[PDB]
Amino acid sequence: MQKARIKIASTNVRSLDEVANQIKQIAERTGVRMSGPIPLPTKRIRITTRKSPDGEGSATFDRWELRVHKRLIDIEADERAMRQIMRIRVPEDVTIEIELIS
Amino acid sequence: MAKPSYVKFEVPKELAEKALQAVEIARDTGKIRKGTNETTKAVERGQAKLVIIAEDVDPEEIVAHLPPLCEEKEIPYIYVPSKKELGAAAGIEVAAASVAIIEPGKARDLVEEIAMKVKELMK
Amino acid sequence: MGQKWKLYEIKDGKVIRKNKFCPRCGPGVFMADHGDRWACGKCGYTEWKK
Amino acid sequence: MAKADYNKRKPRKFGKGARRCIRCGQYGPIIRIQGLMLCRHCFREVAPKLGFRKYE
Amino acid sequence: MAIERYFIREAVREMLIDEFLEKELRRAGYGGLDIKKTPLGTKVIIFAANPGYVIGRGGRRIRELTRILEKQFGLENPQIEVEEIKNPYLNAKVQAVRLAQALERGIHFRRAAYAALRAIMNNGARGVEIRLSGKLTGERAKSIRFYQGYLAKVGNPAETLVSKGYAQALLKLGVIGVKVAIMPPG
Amino acid sequence: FRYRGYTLEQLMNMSLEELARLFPARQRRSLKRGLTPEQKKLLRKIRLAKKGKYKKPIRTHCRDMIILPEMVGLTIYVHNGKEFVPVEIKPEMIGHYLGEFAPTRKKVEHG
RNA sequence: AAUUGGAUUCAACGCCGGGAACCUCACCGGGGGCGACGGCAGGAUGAAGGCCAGGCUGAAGGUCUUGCCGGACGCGCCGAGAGG
Repeated sequence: MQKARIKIASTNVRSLDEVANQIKQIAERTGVRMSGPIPLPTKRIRITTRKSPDGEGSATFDRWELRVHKRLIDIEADERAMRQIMRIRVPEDVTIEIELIS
Repeated sequence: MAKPSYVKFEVPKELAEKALQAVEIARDTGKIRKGTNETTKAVERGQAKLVIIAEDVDPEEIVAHLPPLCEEKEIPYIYVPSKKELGAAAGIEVAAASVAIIEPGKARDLVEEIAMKVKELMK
Repeated sequence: MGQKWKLYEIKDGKVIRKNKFCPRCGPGVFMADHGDRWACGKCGYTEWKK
Repeated sequence: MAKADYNKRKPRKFGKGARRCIRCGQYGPIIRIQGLMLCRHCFREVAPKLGFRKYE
Repeated sequence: MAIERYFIREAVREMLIDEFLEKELRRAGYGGLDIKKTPLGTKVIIFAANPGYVIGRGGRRIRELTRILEKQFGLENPQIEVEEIKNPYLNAKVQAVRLAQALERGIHFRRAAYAALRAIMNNGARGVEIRLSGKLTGERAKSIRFYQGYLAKVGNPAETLVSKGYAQALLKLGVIGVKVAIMPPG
Repeated sequence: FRYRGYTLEQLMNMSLEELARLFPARQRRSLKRGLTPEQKKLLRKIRLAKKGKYKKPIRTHCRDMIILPEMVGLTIYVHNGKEFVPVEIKPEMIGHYLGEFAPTRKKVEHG
């Protein structure tokens, strides 16, 4: 066997949790021992911008959020038990990284 | 080559078209020479089989010596009445007031027929 | 364009080449013979007379 | 006469004149370098399709 | 680079292809682009009121659209798919592009407004607005505001619920800006 | 010390490296890193003037060159932006910029 | 020499400028240079492009004197483009 890390991030809240939940449900029952889906930070990205193209009078200034959230999953299964679980549909728009070590 | 004044033998309107078209396959299968300064070398060494010479070269520098020299090499010459009529014929769609077919390629049944018919009459 | 450029001389049944052939690269490339300084023809190289 | 090519050939190693956008084609006007080189004015028009959120 | 930048790279990728295809596929009747991104061949799903223009006049346009996709991206085998929009009259961006053609054509203002309003209210629009900022064929900067039913509310759960389609309908005397804001039942 | 340096002549024979310990931080840099392909055509026209092939009156847009000991003597034509303003170069000019001596504005009174 | 331009009471003056040493840049001085597509006359009897070397250029065969290659199509205007 081979301890795999699924490191899964997404740009929006609804898309990331459904995959994290589904990954912990399908893997649960087979030849997998699975450590729980741990939430790491939101590296919230602030873009802080000038609205007005005149830059004139008072110019009201847009605050921007890009929030990118990262769930992490350790798993003890084969490379074949890994693809079976990576079958899932996945939101657009959800990055799934795989490191493989023994 | 020639002038618009040199008429030593006849070139029919049926033998000049076949020599506009046996020089066009000559460039797209084998090799062709064109531009008169490179042709004035290919009839003289003995790399040309049949010369074809357009009737508009003047100033004379490559026009006074080549009607009496080409009867001494055992090569026939044939007339096109223009540079734009030998140019389109050369292979390309741009002038060529002289040409030298080095190697017939797929013009070979047509370049042995036109070179004995002009040599029969007068070179 | 620039006419006239008939600089190759004529023998009676042969041709000969007026200009010089390069000694840096092989034959096939003629020299703009200045008398002391040789230009190149294919590309454009500063060559001196050998 | 005759001359060799030109399409500009001077130094532009770095600065603002080095940059151009991928929407309004400018040097001095804004170039947001996060792998989204556009001016500030485009940025505002484009963002709701990007997925940025107005809310503070 | 990292997690953060790549997502933005992707989204920037959406815009460069959605900007060009709108402007071309005004003959078809542009309504969207469902873009499925893979390492095999970028799969773009072009949304049209009508698929018979997008294909082209004999395969030309679908191949043309396959060929400019290779230039922008580094996926050189991008597929083309045409999905219909299921209600183009519920889509505002279709109605904006559709209205723009009609004003390009020269048909009168309130007439060209009435029909439009009437075709989408028949379709199922809780409410609809068309605004037309422009010269209005004189030389004063006045907009004309065609109004029926509910409208966009307050805040932002305003703008998400409604549809909004914008189109510059070109003329040869000036310009006229075509705004069409639809409110679907919800 | 009259004449700047050890003596005008010994700094023509020390050129590369040994001058450096004497010079400012700024003059060192532009010699040591090097100067542009217009600074290479200006080493033919100081050399046509000291000896040999028919000398041109040396003209320059060089305002980033710092004066060396070999170039002392020539009358250098530095384009102010409109026209060429002459400078007879001295040994007291070793260690200053060439764009100092020619103007960057017309010199009048303010008002 | 040019001190690029616009903005002008609130609502022009840390403003367009979320980046002026060249670049930017639109101003000035000087050297050098492309004009589509059609019509018209020209063509390969060799380049429309390149190039030593001086003579000139702040530099660039850029320009002249000067000599020449690789392989083959483009001025001048006239409608009328691209560019600003």
